[PDB]
Amino acid sequence: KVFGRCELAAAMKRHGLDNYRGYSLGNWVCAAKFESNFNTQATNRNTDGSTDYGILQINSRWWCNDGRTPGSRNLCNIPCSALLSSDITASVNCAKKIVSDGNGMNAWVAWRNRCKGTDVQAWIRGCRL
Amino acid sequence: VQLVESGGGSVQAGGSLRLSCAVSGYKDRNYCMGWFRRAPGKEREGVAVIDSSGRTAYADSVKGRFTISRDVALDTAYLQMNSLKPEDTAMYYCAAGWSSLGSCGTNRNRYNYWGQGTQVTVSS
Repeated sequence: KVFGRCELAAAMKRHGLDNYRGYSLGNWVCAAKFESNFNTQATNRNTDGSTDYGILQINSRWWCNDGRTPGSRNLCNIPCSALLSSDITASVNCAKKIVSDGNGMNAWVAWRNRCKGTDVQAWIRGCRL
Repeated sequence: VQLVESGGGSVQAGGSLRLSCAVSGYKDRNYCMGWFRRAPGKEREGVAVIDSSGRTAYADSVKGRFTISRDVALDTAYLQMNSLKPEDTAMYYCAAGWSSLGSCGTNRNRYNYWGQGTQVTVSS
């Protein structure tokens, strides 16, 4: 599923991400834009042998088990396939676990390089929320 | 940062082509290099990337057929495309981007320097 910008903003707000760990809703929508282009099925392979999955590109070395990544920790305790659903619940629940640590949203590299420090509220403007 | 690309063109299915990409402007070799392609009517897809350690990652659609290599000290990368298929037809773009503790991936948004690209057309 490819979410529309405001559609995703509404879903993320409903999933309790607005101000989660102090990160405004715009941060999360901007993250999804640059991590997955709002595509719930997005998957990207990394040269370190891991693979990123879903709307928020959660990593197979630390967060989910895909059975093909050496050094797997599966901290969210889920199969990486769970992160590829049209339903963002699993991705949100795992993202909440990830962001709760001190590094916060810096875990998301595309967010770090494209969203962090920018006018992220722009990502939710024009949306009925 | 500047990118110079070469190679590409027309070829019959089952054949091969080699693309090259030379980068200039970086202060060190701590960056990512990769190829992204845009098939007609589709969005750009990352197909092969390589880090400063020579490690690689590929899109499932090209694994085994495409091989990316990089002469790190020369800031140059190559894409050896063997056993081409019609579905491989597209504008191919070399791109350079931010590495993350030496790792590189196929997400186009993490690449901030792009070039003119090169057309690759595979006839059946």
